[PDB]
Amino acid sequence: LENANRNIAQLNSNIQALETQKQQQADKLERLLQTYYLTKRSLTNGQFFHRSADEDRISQYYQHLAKSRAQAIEALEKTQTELNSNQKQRQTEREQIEKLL
Amino acid sequence: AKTDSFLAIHFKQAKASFAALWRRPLGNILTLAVISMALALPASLYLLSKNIASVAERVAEPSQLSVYLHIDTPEPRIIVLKDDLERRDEIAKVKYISPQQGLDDLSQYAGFEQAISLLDNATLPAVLVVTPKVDSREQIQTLAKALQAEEGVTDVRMDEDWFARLDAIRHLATIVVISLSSLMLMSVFLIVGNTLRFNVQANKEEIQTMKLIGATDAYILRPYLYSGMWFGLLGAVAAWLLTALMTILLNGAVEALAQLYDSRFRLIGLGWDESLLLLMLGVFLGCVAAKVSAKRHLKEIEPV
Amino acid sequence: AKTDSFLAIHFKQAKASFAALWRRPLGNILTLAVISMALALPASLYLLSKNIASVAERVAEPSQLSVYLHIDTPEPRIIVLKDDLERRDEIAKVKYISPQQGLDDLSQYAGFEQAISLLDNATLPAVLVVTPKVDSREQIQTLAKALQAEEGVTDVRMDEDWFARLDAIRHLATIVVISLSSLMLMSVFLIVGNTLRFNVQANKEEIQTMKLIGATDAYILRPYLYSGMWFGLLGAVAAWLLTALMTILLNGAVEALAQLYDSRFRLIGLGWDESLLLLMLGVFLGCVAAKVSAKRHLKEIEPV
Amino acid sequence: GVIRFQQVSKAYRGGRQALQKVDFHLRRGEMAFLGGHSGAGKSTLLKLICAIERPTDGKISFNGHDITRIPNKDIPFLRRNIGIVFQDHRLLMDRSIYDNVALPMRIESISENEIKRRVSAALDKTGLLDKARCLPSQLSGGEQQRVGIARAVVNRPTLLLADEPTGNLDPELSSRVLRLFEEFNRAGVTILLATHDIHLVNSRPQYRHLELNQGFLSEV
Amino acid sequence: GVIRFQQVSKAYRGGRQALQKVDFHLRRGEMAFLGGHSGAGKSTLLKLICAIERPTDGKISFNGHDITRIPNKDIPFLRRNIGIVFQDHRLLMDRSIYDNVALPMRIESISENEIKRRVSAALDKTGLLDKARCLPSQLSGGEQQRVGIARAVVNRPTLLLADEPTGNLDPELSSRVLRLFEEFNRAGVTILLATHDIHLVNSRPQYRHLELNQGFLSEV
Ligand SMILES: Nc1ncnc2c1ncn2[C@@H]1O[C@H](COP(=O)(O)OP(=O)(O)O)[C@@H](O)[C@H]1O
Ligand SMILES: Nc1ncnc2c1ncn2[C@@H]1O[C@H](COP(=O)(O)OP(=O)(O)O)[C@@H](O)[C@H]1O
Ligand SMILES: [Mg+2]
Ligand SMILES: [Mg+2]
Repeated sequence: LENANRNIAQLNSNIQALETQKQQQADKLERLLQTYYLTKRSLTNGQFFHRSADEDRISQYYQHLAKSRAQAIEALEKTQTELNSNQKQRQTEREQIEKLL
Repeated sequence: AKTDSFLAIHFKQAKASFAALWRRPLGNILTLAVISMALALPASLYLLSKNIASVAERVAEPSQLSVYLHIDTPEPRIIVLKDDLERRDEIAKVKYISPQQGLDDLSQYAGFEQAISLLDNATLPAVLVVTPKVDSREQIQTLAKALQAEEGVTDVRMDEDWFARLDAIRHLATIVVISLSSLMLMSVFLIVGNTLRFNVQANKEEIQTMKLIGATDAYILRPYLYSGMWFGLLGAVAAWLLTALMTILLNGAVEALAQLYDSRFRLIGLGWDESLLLLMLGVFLGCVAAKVSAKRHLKEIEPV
Repeated sequence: AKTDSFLAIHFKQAKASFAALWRRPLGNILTLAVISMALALPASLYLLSKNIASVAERVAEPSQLSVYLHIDTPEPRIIVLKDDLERRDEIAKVKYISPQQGLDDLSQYAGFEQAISLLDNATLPAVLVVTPKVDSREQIQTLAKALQAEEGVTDVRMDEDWFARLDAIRHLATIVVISLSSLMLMSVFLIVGNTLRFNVQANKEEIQTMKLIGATDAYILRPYLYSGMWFGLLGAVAAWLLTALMTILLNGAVEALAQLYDSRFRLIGLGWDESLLLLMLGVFLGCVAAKVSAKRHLKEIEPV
Repeated sequence: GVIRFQQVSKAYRGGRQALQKVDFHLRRGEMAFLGGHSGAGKSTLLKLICAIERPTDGKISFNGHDITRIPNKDIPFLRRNIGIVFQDHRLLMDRSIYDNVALPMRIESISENEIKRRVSAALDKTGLLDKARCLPSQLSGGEQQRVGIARAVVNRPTLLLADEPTGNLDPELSSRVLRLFEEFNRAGVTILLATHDIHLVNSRPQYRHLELNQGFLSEV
Repeated sequence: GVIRFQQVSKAYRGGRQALQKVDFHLRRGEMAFLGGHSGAGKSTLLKLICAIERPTDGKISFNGHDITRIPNKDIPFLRRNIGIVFQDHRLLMDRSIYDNVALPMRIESISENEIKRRVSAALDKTGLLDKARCLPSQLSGGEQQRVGIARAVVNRPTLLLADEPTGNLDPELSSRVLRLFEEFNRAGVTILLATHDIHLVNSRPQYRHLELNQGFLSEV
């Protein structure tokens, strides 16, 4: 039971770090999604081809923004899955401690 | 002396006419392919015209101006600001989009269902749309500056309002479509008649023998009518298939183009109504051409 | 035994064949109209393609090379890289855009009057552009790519036909061109064949008697060759007239559109050198189709 | 009667007159030879009777119904009653004999089984039942002529017209063809044979002979 | 000689044999009748001679040159030497008589003046010079047959072949046509007439008679 306690502390620290990362990434994703909502640029509403602009450069900006969004969501899913798995294992460890007790 | 039922003779004639196409493979196949292509091209032109018309109608909005409030702004504050803006003169109308309505609009797009669910509480800024009373660009700029300085907003977005250019492009496309469609319809109508004339000339001996016997004119005429109808039906079906195979490629190309920007677009294909009208037009054209050509060439054949 | 010279017989045959078309005015007029329309379709398509290509070339033909720096590179290293690029040859003219400037450009593009907030200062990476000092496009591009790779630049987006790309121009345009060319070849190569088959059939007895007496095959064949050549030539002339009329029709619509944009433009008809190519194509198709179809149909007609 | 003329005369566009005041009457069941010279009006008469060409002067009565100005839409019904045999034995080489003989029935859109039985009966009557499934090319000349006669007579015609049916056959087969026509007449089918062969007509004097000479019909 | 056969025989695709071991020889200037029955090989013989259909067993010599396997490119040159007359008097109804008779010359691309003089001579010889500018429709049957003979003989053929030229004419005109053929033979043109009319051949026994019976040629 004593050994499990140290593992419990390590799991708690990992969970705290994961929660901090989740909050940070949630804020980042929220702001990025809001920026996309602002800069939709839908074609069917005649929002394309702004006059007298570097179309290639603006397209590159949009593509980079979309790629960053995809990477951010992928990382968020990865970290959330890892945190959920650790929490499930941590809860099981507590259940195992109950059996020992 | 028993006679077959009225429908039975017509069905037998139709089956015989369909079977007749196998007599001469090369000519029939080539004419059918040309008919299919000439009926497919106007379909694609009309499809492009309809897409352009739909886009132009969508762009018909009178340069509506969008206003974004701060995400943390209280709901009663937003309501008060909307009421004040409505009270203010030079504003035709005010439309308020709630944060969750905007969230639904954003979720309509692909790839956003997962992120919204993953986020604990998605919070889009309250987007408000104000339609200027005067369409003048100077007035639009002045109103945008005033709204930005109103001290209750975070950003302001304005539209392009390029109605004239799209109207001119639509007019040009309409003229081109009408001209090319007329040319193709005339070409396909005339091509059928020539093949029917050649077929009639091919079996001169049989027609002479039948007219020498007391055969009626309608009996001689029916097989050519049904051959023309089969030509029309097969051509129209092939044209519809080609139109589908072309619209898939065009949709792919337009999606690739719009992918350069983060937004996406899809083409509106021809509806279920259009296909039926296309088949009807093909059948009507084929039957009329076959009837006129065959009858005119048949009047000039004597039994002896 | 006096015999006519080589050219006299050919000239007589040409004149006689031309005169023969008036025996059946309607049959030989409908085929001419069909050929004219089928050949005028691709001509008008090529005319529009040439006009739009000329417009695209006319709008602007500068040369500029853009290089995208990696986001990882910090701000201080930007000045060092700028100095290094300036020192190296062929890099005389250079412009640098700060990430804040890029954000301002993006905000302007979306229609915002002022830079959009809640995007931070790390939205976009820094971008540099280098003018082409060396007229050698290939060598300049290779040198720029090598320099960018050495410096670790994530991407090197040299100016090129991004719109053309490998999606629209690579596939859709080629497919449309191939389809139109195939339609032109089949429609012309088909109706010419059927008309000559019908003409040969109408002269079954004459051909039988001519073969029986001992006429050579070439003598039988030549009149139909010349009839096909006349068909092709007249069809080409009619197609040229039709394209000219179409250009006259579209002049006003194009003028309305061109006026609105900065570039004043006027439709240009087919060049006088292109007309010779059109006539050559028409006569070539007519002669080839006539020879093939007439010979194939004349094989299966015995004297008795 | 089966056919009657009242001072009928025909004048061609060129100005030459094939027929001039020809008048004869046929009673049901009779047979005639309609002899003539190399010119005369035998072929023109056979064309007039079946309404291929209209007359100019007189009137024609088929069964008491005027055929002088029959509307062009009623000609097929009239021709259905008349069977015609030609010297050329017009046959469709592409189709089979069973198809050639069955064409008059199929024109009326008759059921397949009745067509089969009637065609078999006719071919057996003319002695060509065995070769009902062969092409006309394989048959010899006499067989082709008999097939033509069967095709003419399949549809129970009231009047049968022959236009020199024995042009392309030697006298040996001429006798057989004439005997076949005699059998058909015995069956009760009116016939008007047309020939310029004086020997054949002189062979059998039972049937009334009409001589046509330069457009005039003596009727003796 | 003008033509010679060496055990030539023809077998059709169906399996029926028109000719079996037929052998005869013609010397320049002679005339023959080639009598046969309703079947036999008269028409097949006339088709073989002018190379319309090739033989199977033997060999054919025209003027010492083998015609058994003549290449298809040389057939027109051979046919230019042979004139052919048919029972149907094949004529182009659209064109004029002067055009119909002038076709063999125009095929060779001869000058217009020589064509005119030669055609006038031929039409005068056949007695149709007056109606040289009329259409064949207006002419009577005998005139049409004479026009056909003139068209056949215009090009000075070495051998003239007639395929029952008197099928559609009564004996009165048969005599005239036969006398015209006799005159042409006197001129020095070899002829091989073909007919199944025993009376006509028995009328004039001067010319050697070849009887064709079931594909066998007795030559007596
Ligand atoms: N289509 C026509 N135009 C002018 N005359 C014609 C036409 N057909 C026939 N004739 C003439 O009218 C007369 C009728 O001759 P016809 O009865 O046909 O002779 P046959 O019985 O031997 O066939 C003949 O002199 C013929 O030349
Ligand atoms: N195209 C053919 N195919 C098969 N057999 C044929 C063909 N033409 C003719 N025959 C047969 O070959 C034989 C030759 O007959 P033919 O000489 O043509 O008679 P005629 O001299 O009276 O015209 C006949 O038995 C005929 O039926
Ligand atoms: Mg006659
Ligand atoms: Mg014969």
